[PDB]
Amino acid sequence: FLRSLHDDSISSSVHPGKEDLRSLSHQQWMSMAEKVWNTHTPNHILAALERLTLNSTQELKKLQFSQAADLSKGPSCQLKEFSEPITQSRSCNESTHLDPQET
Amino acid sequence: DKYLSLEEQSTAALTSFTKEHFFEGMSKFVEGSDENFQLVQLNVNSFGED
Repeated sequence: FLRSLHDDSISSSVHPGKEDLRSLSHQQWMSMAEKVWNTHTPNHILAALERLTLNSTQELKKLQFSQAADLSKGPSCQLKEFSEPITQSRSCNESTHLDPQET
Repeated sequence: DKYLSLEEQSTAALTSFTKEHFFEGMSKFVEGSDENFQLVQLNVNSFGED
C-alpha cells in the first residue's frame, strides 16, 4: 500500500481514480490488522516484529557486502566458465544480456 | 525497548550503507573522533584525478 502511494508520487501522472482503491486497501489492512491482534498475543506479535526487523538488517548488510565488493571489483578477472544450468536465473531483474560493459 | 534497540541497529546499518555508497572515500576516516557528529559538508569536489 505504501509503495503504491510512493510510485504514484514519483510518476506525476495523478491518475484521478486511484483514491477509492486506496481506501479499500486501508480498510482491508485495518481489518486484517485487528484480526491479527485478536488472534495472537501481543508478546508474540512483538516477537514476530523483532524477528522481521532482524531479517531486514541482515539483508541490508548482505547488499552492502556484495555492492561494496562490486565497487572493489574492477575487470582483470577472467570469465571463469563455470558449468551447471540449473533452471535459468538469467538475472535478479529477470534478464542481463547487457554486460558489454566494456570499460 | 528491546525492539526499538533492534530498530536502532537496523537504522545504524542503513546509515553505514548510505555513507559508503553514496559518499565515495570516507571509509578511512571513520575511526577516531568520539564527540559532536556535526554533518561534515562533504565537498564532492575532490575525487577526479582527471
